[PDB]
Amino acid sequence: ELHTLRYIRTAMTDPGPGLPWFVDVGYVDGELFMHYNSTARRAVPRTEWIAANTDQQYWDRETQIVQGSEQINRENLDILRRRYNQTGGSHTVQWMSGCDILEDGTIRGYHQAAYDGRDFVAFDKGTMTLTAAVPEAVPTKRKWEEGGYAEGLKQYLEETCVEWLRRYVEYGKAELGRRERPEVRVWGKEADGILTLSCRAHGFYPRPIVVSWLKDGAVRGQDAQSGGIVPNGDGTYHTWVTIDAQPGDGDKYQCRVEHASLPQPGLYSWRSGG
Amino acid sequence: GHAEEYGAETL
Amino acid sequence: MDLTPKVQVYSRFPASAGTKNVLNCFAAGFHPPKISITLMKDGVPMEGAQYSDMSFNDDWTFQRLVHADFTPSSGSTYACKVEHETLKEPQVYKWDPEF
Repeated sequence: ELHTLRYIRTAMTDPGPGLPWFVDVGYVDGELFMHYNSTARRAVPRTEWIAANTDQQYWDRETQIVQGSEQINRENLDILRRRYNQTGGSHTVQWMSGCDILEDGTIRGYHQAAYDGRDFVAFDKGTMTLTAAVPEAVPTKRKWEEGGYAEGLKQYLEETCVEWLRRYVEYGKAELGRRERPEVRVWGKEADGILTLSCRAHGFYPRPIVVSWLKDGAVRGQDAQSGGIVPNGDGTYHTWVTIDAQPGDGDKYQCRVEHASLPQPGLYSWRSGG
Repeated sequence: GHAEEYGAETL
Repeated sequence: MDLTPKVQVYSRFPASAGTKNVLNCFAAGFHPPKISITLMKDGVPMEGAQYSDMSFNDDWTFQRLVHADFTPSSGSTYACKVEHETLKEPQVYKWDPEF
């Protein structure tokens, strides 16, 4: 299939009250497996499958690298504040890096930054240069290119990342490949109760889902709204969809749920005769 | 794993 | 520059009064990352709240999940109080018990 490895990091001037200024988190197929913050200063396991499939030297090597990342991004905050001629305020440096193992067999690589939530730089592994998204990123480009990082980064994205991703997918194939059935509730609210109807799929895994409305057994996209996919504390997902109906029309509607955990689409009504 | 070269985060 | 939090309040399981559950408040799409998210029962902060570590999406916008174990009681109003610099005053997002 397709597997993704993602490392996201944020360095912030204002996190704030009792919260770490620097945080790094790792993702395999969208699932959190590692964490680092500037208070603990240690890389830590977040899933059962990564722990007991890795020894102490793995976490020691990860700790050292992210401690290095932390210090660079501390400096980055100072460098960019000065370059932008900013006096105080709330500022952030964000990084996203990793790789994709596409269905085709082909490999995608990413190494990119944002300053104050706007694209700053991105590595173009095709041309072996760092692309400047803004004029303030031109001195960055010149320093980074002179630093000779392209070679090692191309190598990391096309090979080391891919190899690491294969390892992790193998350690967590059972958890990543599991199926969790959602518990579904159809509800309604306002004039006698049938203005806004809601359908909620609680606790599904994996993330892909299709939640739609049927009125007298026919698909209804009209007056429908989705809240998207939202997470639960246990790694499972939640989604809520609404449709605006005429008062007294509650019994006409059904919520259709298409998910991997369901052999056939689930059809649900607001209570029984509501 | 993270790339060993944290220097590639130099801005 | 500066994006408002998008908030959703929901329970782990479809709820019934007297059955153990988990209350969730998820804030997404915001900038700067500093945010105050508080789970409340009848305007009072709930006890066992757990906060997700700072994370962001493909458009660089920040997200946070806040969750707490609870046994919903009938007649009680459950809510999520969100404070962010983009907002003039705290925004209160009421949980729909759906029972």
